[PDB]
Amino acid sequence: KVVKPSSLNSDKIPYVAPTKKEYIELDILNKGWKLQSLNESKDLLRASF
Amino acid sequence: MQPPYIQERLKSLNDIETQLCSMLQEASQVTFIFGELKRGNESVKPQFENHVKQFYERLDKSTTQLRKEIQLLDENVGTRLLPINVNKKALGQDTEKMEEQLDLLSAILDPSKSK
Repeated sequence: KVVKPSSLNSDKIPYVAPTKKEYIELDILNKGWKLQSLNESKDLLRASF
Repeated sequence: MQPPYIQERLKSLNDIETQLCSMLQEASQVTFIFGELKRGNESVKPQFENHVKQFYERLDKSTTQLRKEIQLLDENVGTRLLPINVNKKALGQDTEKMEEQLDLLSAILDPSKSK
């Protein structure tokens, strides 16, 4: 009822030029999140056991 | 009481679930130790090999002995505990409840034993 649906149309945007700046920070931040998941994993397994 | 064979069969089964409980406990300690191993103190590193080896050897032989118990379920059909027919007790309830009654009469019959 809001609108006749033709809303989403294909479009093109280029990929941002890569550098050391964000991938190494992202992958070590993901290491950090997965070390937290390992911690929570060990804690939950200990409580369950 | 139950005949000999069933008693050691239940003892072996009880040993089986106690071994399973020990396996779960050792899983708990190995999960515990891996956490600080990931935290990066290397002092408890040697204990890790021992814990893993004992965990696996506890997991294996328990299942192995439970394999022997199921072979013994199949193999003991009509076997070791051989049949016996010396009056069958569902009938022979009439016979122990004959005997004891007369025993009571004896106690009634002799006044010197009623003390």
